[PDB]
Amino acid sequence: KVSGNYNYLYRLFRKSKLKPFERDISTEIYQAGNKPCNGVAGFNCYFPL
Amino acid sequence: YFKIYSKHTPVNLGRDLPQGFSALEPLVDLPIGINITRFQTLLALHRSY
Amino acid sequence: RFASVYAWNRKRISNCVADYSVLYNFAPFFAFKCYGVSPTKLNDLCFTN
Ligand SMILES: *[C@@H]1O[C@H](CO)[C@@H](O)[C@H](O)[C@H]1NC(C)=O
Repeated sequence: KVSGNYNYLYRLFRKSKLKPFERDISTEIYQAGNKPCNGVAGFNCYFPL
Repeated sequence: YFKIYSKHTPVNLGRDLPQGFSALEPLVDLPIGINITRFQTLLALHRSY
Repeated sequence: RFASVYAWNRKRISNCVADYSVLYNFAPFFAFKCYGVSPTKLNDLCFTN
């Protein structure tokens, strides 16, 4: 795309390892840091996709 | 490939788990691709005795 | 006493024990977009300079 093909997403942050041959579709927020993450998505919160 | 090993009984006499040997014969399977969380069952609640 | 944008102020860093876990509370971090490398896992990489 001339601007960018924003149709593909890749997961970056996961809790732990991954077994062979499974899928992990989960539209969540990464509960990092001490403060309870509430979909803030700012610092200490991360959108895994 | 859901395992469904099963077998019918010829000579059950109505008592809890009679002693003996009898194997099981698979019928069919199905791929799933998910992981394990819990289990639950339910019978036909429209009639029970 | 930070410098200007056209003549920015540099810094050299060499053999040192680095822990990127002390700056998070020191500044508000309105913007915390680092490079594409995993921002969460930064305490497991070794470099020469
Ligand atoms: C494994 O099962 C748990 C139980 O609910 C679930 O939360 C988790 O998402 C499952 N793993 C994957 C990779 O989906």
